[PDB]
Amino acid sequence: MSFELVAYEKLKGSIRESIITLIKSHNEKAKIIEDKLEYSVKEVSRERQPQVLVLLKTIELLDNSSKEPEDKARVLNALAYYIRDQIAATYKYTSPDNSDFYKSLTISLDLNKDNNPNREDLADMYSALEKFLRSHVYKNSDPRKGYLDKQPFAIKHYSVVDDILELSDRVHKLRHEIIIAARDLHLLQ
Amino acid sequence: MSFELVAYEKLKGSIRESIITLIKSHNEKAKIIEDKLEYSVKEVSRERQPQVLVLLKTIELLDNSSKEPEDKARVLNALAYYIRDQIAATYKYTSPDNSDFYKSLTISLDLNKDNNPNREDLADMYSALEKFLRSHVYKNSDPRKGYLDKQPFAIKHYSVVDDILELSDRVHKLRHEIIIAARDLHLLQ
Repeated sequence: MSFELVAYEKLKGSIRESIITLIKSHNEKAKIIEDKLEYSVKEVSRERQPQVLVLLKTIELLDNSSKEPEDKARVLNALAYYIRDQIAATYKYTSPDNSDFYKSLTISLDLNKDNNPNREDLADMYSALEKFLRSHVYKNSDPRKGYLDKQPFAIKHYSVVDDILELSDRVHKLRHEIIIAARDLHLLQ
Repeated sequence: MSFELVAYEKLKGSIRESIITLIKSHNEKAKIIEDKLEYSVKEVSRERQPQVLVLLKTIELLDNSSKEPEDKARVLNALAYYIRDQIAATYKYTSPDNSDFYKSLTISLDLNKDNNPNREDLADMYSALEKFLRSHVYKNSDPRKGYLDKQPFAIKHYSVVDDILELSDRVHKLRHEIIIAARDLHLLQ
């Protein structure tokens, strides 16, 4: 079981489409400005607002980056996957499919029984995402050197540093598990 | 407060000298073969045996490596510092200076009130040490790819994988703390 990254342009497109649909599910008459989707974000629930703005800021920054297509894809796939998981965690006894946005993330990512991230994949994805965020929070991505004067991720009801720590924790746990699994495979061969 | 790495040859020399002294503290007549110090390790306590063998194997591997002097130094300093800390943890209410080997590690490292590793230093040291060990346990340093057929660190009463996990945990915690401290500096400027 392994995950193929969705190509960046395609994923960008389907995420933007799902955001438009989310906006319209609250207000069918919303006037969408194509190159200013963030201005319509006020239409979605307080809970979804920062997730949407982080996705859109991520897309704007990657679009302006010098990154190669696969690295751009790895970042956007990782964030979509992460936000999807964040929504799943808010459901304590029924399906997260109850959230149309959740469903749209599953679809955008083309997730299915045979196409789904293993520990390695997740470690690579979340690591790339964590690096990306650090690159847009700290001088030289290095918190020792302080914060950038301009904080693209200073978004209301969002803590980019909380996300960096969390992503770092998941990566750390995933790398731990990979080591442990290799040990068991070694000793039990 | 920052730590200057001790140059590799010098550190190698003083660690080898302290090992000889440790051996001789049990058996004043021990016959030391210069290029085979590990054969004399049987003379030290069961507890010190794996620490000594890991230090000596580390030195042999660095000596055979293509590493630049500063990277060699970073690895050896890190391991000496780590083993020193491991000994300190075995003292629950009196000074670890009670251990002559502990004292020798403090001296070899030239540790003092103004020359002592900060979080950054430790993070860099333990990371370099963890990488080094992985490079001598797994194919391409990558546990996903399995274990090397030859395990230089398969040393009795020692688990190199336990050490990789532990080093990884300390690095993870140190990086966490660095982030947290940068945040407080940011918000409290």
